Amino acid sequence: ADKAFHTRLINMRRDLHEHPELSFQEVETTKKIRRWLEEEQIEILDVPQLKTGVIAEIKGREDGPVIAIRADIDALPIQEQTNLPFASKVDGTMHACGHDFHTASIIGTAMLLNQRRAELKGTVRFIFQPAEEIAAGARKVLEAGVLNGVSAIFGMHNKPDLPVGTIGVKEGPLMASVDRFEIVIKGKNSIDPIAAAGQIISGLQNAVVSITRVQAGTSWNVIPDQAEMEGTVRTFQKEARQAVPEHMRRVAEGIAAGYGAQAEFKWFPYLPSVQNDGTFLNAASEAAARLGYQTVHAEQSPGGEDFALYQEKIPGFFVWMGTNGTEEWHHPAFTLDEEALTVASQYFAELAVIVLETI
Amino acid sequence: DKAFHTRLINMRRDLHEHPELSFQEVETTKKIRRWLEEEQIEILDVPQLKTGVIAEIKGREDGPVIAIRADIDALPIQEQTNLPFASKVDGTMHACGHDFHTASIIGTAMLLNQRRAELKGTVRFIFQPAEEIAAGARKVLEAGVLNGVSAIFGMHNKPDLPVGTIGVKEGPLMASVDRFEIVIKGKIDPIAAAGQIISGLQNAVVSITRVQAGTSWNVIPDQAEMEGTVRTFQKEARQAVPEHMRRVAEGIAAGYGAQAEFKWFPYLPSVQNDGTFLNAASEAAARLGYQTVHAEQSPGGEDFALYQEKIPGFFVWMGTNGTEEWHHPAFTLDEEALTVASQYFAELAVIVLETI
Ligand code: NI
Ligand code: NI
Ligand code: NI
Ligand code: NI
Repeated sequence: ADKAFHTRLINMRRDLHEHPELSFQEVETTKKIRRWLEEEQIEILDVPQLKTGVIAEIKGREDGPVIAIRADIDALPIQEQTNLPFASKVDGTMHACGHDFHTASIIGTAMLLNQRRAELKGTVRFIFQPAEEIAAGARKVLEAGVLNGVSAIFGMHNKPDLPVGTIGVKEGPLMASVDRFEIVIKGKNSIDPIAAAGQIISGLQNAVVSITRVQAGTSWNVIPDQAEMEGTVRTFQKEARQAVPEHMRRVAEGIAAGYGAQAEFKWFPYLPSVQNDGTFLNAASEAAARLGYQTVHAEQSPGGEDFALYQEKIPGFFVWMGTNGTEEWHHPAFTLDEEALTVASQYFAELAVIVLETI
Repeated sequence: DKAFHTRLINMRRDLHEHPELSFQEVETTKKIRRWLEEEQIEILDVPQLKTGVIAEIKGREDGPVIAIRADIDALPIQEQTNLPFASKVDGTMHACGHDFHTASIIGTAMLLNQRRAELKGTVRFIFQPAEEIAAGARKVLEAGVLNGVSAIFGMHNKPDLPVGTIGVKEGPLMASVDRFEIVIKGKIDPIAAAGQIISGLQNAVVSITRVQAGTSWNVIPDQAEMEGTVRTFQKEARQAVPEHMRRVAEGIAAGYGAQAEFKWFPYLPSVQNDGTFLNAASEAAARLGYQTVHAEQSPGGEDFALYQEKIPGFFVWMGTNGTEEWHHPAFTLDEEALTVASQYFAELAVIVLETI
């Protein structure tokens, strides 16, 4: 089962890529995943609270710890521009982030581990998670009790800039925290909230502050009472994430007071940083070594992944999967080399066996 | 006499009771027409002016023609005075004292009507619509009402000044008003450029009144845009400031690898009082026992300025012993100033026509 198994992985990837679904709307995707696992008699867990998304489980022949392997299943509201034979048949929707690839790979992993139950010193729970793109699915999975009793969680993201056969590996911070902020500048010379707003932009913009919206006034003649701005903060360390809002507040409050105005600062947490546990570092390396694949030191990503929400609760490891792509995530012409389907399915199957040996 | 003062008060109050917005001064137009026609004062036929009244009083000797102007439009503001003659139209009031300007100048006309032998030339009366939107003075000019007019005079009530006091000065009285628009875009951080441009410009006064950038808290913005006003007092400073603002805007924008497009929209020039009438303005107060003070400048704009770029003109402050500033819902006015203003402009016309 070499070429036959690979073609089976390719065909699943392409079926999903051809029929992409948006966050929380993955009805058919959920249906296909369920069917594909039941084909190989892999137990599917009953989680009625998850309308979309699939939870599966493979038990070893010994009692042991439970670990989890996660794939994301949702696509994006973007028109595909690849001109591939299996391109989205749904105009304006596309798997432009390779989640079709993640899904097919982890189904592969389940299929390989299904024939290797005697090697498993415990249980692997498979998580096919909806709504990664809106950072809402991981929270739904957690609240469904899917991670109760789970010791460790593992995941991947395709990395177009890395070659096939290469897995990106680092301990600690991999992907940035994402947080929303809003500042309203109003009075108490009538008032100058605009001048205040201008200095605060220059004052605010280890963390990266990105102001994305500024709105003050309606007409050229009338002096505005308010000025509002909003944006995101991105950090890599936990303390930086806890120290920047107060620093941003102090700056906004001080500048505004200089102009006879007052500042309202609002903070809305979105995502913690993807933080990799160093206890799995050795396992992540030896899994690639056993299969003759390569590892590189993972470069950090400015993006946020809701996989980080899992890692707030239990130890976890998230890796880059080299896919030799042409465009970055979310591009209309985004591609991936399907040879990585063998790499990724085998990698997580071997990682699961290795982790359960030592965990 | 009390009867004539009662008459001006009643016209003031009737217009106050029924205020009309810019270019909607239909009822106001007809009342002014009637009131002048009851005194056999000639109304000139100007078909193109739908609202507004042009009137004329000829002296008994041929000579120059001068104009005396009042504005007639009100504002979309709810009256909070609680006066018996408060606006009957909810959400509209004479919060800028244009009812007073109108009643006073009708007074001036009614006085000068009985002084035809003293007038060495002609006086034309302009009851101008749409002052508040700076559109009426241009319409008056386009209708040829100032063809052959040598000088123009006007007033505005000044609540801070006492009754019997006229605010007089040569040169710039009120600021010019100009509109500008800046767009910051890629040839790259538009917001940082925008924040820096705001700081880089917010005798001229620049007021950014409008800022827009981005749509959603996730999406990186492609462009930022600003709108605002520029106010100047000198003619050279009005021309130099947009070139200066363009340099700062494009400079900073290039710093952040962006582009700044600067658009300019002229609204009003400054009110510039011709010095040749300074003496006449002082003499008219003196002969009547009224006081003059050196007029303090105003940040606001008046479309009377448009007349002044065509012909020599003089705009004065009329003391009205008020409490609240122009445009305030509780804006008031001391009616005894109707005697002062109507008499002042009668005498000024007689003095101007013999000295110009
Ligand atoms: Ni994505
Ligand atoms: Ni993704
Ligand atoms: Ni006004
Ligand atoms: Ni006014």
